Amino acid sequence: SLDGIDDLEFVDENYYISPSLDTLATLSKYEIQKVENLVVGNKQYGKIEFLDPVDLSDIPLGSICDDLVVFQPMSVLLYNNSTNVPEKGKGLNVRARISCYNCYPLDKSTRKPIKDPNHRIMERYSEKLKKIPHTHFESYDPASGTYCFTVDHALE
Repeated sequence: SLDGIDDLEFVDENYYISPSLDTLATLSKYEIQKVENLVVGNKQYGKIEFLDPVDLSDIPLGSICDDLVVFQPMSVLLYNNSTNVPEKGKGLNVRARISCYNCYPLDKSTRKPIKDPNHRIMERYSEKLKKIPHTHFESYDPASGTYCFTVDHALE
């Protein structure tokens, strides 16, 4: 896209959803209430993999990627533009595994990422990641910067 002024059409790069938006649009009211293995990701920054069935009824499908679910640098924002979220166990508010990419402690002077996987800061950063409220830490790889964890109810 945007190779030249002859074609100024642009679509989002980076976000993806599985099942596809086209598949999810075809589901009956019964099936859209129990979508399995829903995955919403951003190739550059992270993904969320819902581990229970999700009820997508009434949710405008085009709002899921990059509105309801947003991945930025070292940042997961869920329902950030929404005043309210559904009840625990309803809607997207169910069990999920979240992966965040290129998470590295930063040099406190330059705020550049410390990428040395053997730096003693690495273990301190994991230990602090384990403490994040409402998360269940699974793993952190100092070499890739991938941080993985689960949440019991994704929006709480």
